[PDB]
Amino acid sequence: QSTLRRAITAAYRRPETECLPPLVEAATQSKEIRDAAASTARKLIEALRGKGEQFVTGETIREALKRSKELEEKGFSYSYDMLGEAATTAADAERYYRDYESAIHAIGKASAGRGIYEGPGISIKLSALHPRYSRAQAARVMGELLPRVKALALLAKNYDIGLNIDAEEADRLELSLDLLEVLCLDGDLSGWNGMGFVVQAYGKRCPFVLDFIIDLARRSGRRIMVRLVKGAYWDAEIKRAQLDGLADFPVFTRKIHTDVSYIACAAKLLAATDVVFPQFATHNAQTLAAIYHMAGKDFHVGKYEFQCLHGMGEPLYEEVVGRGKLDRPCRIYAPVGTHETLLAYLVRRLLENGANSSFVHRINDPKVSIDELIADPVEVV
Amino acid sequence: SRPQSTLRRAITAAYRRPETECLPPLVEAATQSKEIRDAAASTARKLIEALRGKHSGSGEQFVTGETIREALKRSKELEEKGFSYSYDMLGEAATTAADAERYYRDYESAIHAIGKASAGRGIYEGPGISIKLSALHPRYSRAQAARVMGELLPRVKALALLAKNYDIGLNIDAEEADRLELSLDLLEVLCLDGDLSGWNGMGFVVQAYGKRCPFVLDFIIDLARRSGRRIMVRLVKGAYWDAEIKRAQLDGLADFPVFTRKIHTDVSYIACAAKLLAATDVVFPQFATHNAQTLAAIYHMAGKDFHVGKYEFQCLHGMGEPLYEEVVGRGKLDRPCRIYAPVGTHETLLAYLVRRLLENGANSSFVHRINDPKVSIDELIADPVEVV
Ligand SMILES: Cc1cc2nc3c(=O)[nH]c(=O)nc-3n(C[C@H](O)[C@H](O)[C@H](O)COP(=O)(O)OP(=O)(O)OC[C@H]3O[C@@H](n4cnc5c(N)ncnc54)[C@H](O)[C@@H]3O)c2cc1C
Ligand SMILES: Cc1cc2nc3c(=O)[nH]c(=O)nc-3n(C[C@H](O)[C@H](O)[C@H](O)COP(=O)(O)OP(=O)(O)OC[C@H]3O[C@@H](n4cnc5c(N)ncnc54)[C@H](O)[C@@H]3O)c2cc1C
Ligand SMILES: O=C(O)Cc1ccco1
Ligand SMILES: O=C(O)Cc1ccco1
Repeated sequence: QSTLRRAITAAYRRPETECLPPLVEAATQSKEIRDAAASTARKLIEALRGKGEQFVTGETIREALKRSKELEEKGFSYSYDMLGEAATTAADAERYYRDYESAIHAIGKASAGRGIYEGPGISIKLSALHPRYSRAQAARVMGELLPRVKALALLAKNYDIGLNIDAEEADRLELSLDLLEVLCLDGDLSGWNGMGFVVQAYGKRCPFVLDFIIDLARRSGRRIMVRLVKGAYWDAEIKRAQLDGLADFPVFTRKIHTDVSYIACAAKLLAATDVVFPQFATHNAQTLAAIYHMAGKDFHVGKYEFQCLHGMGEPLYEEVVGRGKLDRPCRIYAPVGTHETLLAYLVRRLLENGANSSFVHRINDPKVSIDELIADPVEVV
Repeated sequence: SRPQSTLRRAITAAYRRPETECLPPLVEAATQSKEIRDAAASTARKLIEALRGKHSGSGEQFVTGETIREALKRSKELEEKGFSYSYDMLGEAATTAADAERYYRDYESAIHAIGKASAGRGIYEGPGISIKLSALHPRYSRAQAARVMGELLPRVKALALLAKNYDIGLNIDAEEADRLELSLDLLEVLCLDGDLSGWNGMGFVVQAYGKRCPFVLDFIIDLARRSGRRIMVRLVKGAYWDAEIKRAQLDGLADFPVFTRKIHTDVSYIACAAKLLAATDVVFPQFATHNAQTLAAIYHMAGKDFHVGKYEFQCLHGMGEPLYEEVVGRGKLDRPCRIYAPVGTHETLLAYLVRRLLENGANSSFVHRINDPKVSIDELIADPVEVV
């Protein structure tokens, strides 16, 4: 219970028309920045337009770790995800826990003291770790989940690697956020800045979650890693919201509004790089160019990074990483597992890649001009 | 008693009957002689070895055209080889009354176009259409059966009357388990409607992953006898398995309306195929599958006597043509195959494509196992009935 937590609850289903004015103002860039971003985005898109096995990095963490050397030398880093989610039995949640535990040991040993920015890390889904994650009361779920996540966080602290909590459906944002707060106030994890958390910009609550996390970082002394994404579950959220007869949804219903929300939330994160580590996860060259110029000329490893999904982001970020390009780092999200554990992730990649509104679809669409692809969302909204 | 009391009571009783209680009758009905099993194994081995190597050892490929005119032009090649077509104007789960009206006009336009292209070839050799009832009512899964039926029935009857006037097939696709009962009641009213007399093009899908499947087939076969219609029956395994599992979990069910072990669906399919093959005087079985072992089993179960119109196989565009190029035609198995042909753009491909990904990407699917290095040809041709 706090003023910052109340802003989150109040925004849950705020009407879309009332959410946007503060985002538009925050996402408005100076003419100089807009012109520079348009130039960079054009260069990236011209390069791209000259360019489920593809989505999985390896079957095992040993296999995926071996395959990461080539791109790590080019300026990429990795976040490994042992595939698995939505556990329905205690046995499944225990197996996912042991998968994550063994991955941390292997990743942490491979990190070899490179630390949380230059070395690899791990991503986890809370729904893999509790057999009734979405069907039981949030209070009891968090309490049974807490010792498992704390144990994993303690292992990540032992090796000094990143451990990110992925974001899933909207009705579990609050639970996962409460877990993040308990961990960041837990003295057994002091001195480790590897805890990471995803916030989804297609959510109406996003900037208020970001206010809460930035303040939590500042008062806890933890430099929380914050992965800003647009979001992967849009079709399911819409279908659930429609089934519930809800007049106002927890997510935006126009893609341009999510784009404006992302840029507005990026501005908020870039103003807080003292206390959080922003991670800008996107495959959209206009979004990337905007953030690249919003961040200014000062850069050091550990200030911020970009991120991308394995099999989707490499052609864009080959134009970004390295000293002959933009000299900014990118962390590749690397799924690890069998084809069967991959299926649910694959479905969301199909919804992402196949949507006519998606950047990665439009980049191949002969009816979509480069002019349209470099359009600034605020000037279009 | 209430009309068809016993048949209707059997369907309701099976709805959520324990899986272990459903299987013994299906296994016995699915049992075939050793001679037939050896012959089917040899046929299945031949089909798989031909599959690979005509295709080097191995989602626009699922759509036949953006418009029905474009799709009909593209059908000429495979029709010349002896395939037929069932066109589906992509669209489902209408959320508005206006959307339901748009889908109805798409189906209506398509029947005129398909009927002209058919040019009197009839329901077996000529093309037909498939429809989804969820496209035609704006709250199909949410509204009371009274309201849905009373509004849906005139629209489906109007479409059936058009299909009768051109003598083409009109198939009702099967969707989620909770709409089986409504769709079956609609089938009954249409088959008893005298305005549709003399046309045998009405078709209906039954999903063998459902516990009700054999009792639904008993009801349909009896309906064909008392109505005098030869009902076209498409036997499938089922496309919504992942969604059905999730829905039953959220409904708090102790027992699901579908099987949870994949080989149980295989046994159910073969047992239901045996029931259909014994009733070809009053139904037209349509065996929809991409599984070469299932195909071979039904090919040998059906015996040596065949004529076009007895039964057919079916496949999805973009999935089944390589298998059935080893089936259609005098030098192959000399059995016909109807290709299900989606028609539309990306504004309508979505829901169907997700179900294709779940089908193609599942470790348990034949189309995935045929490319899996861990699966021997021995396993691909194994009779599932022998495993249980
Ligand atoms: C490294 C990485 C990690 C990620 N982690 C997560 C995670 O933990 N949880 C999560 O949910 N997502 C996560 N995502 C995001 C998700 O997987 C997609 O990759 C991302 O949303 C695509 O955005 P884009 O900027 O690349 O592309 P764009 O094409 O610019 O944006 C597409 C996005 O717009 C949104 N959208 C589409 N249509 C509409 C509409 N009508 N109304 C409103 N919004 C709409 C959706 O969010 C969609 O994904 C992650 C992405 C990356 C790269
Ligand atoms: C022409 C045609 C029309 C079709 N029409 C419809 C329709 O109207 N409605 C519909 O629902 N389906 C329909 N289908 C079926 C669906 O689209 C799939 O193509 C079909 O189920 C795949 O079965 P298969 O015999 O080709 O493959 P197989 O690999 O032999 O069987 C796979 C099937 O097994 C089932 N299954 C998978 N895992 C399990 C499990 N753990 N427990 C139990 N069962 C399991 C599922 O039904 C899955 O699709 C149609 C198929 C075709 C070819
Ligand atoms: O799982 C998803 O589809 C979204 C996502 C990508 C990386 C982490 O989460
Ligand atoms: O729509 C689905 O996925 C199942 C299906 C295939 C053909 C008719 O229905």
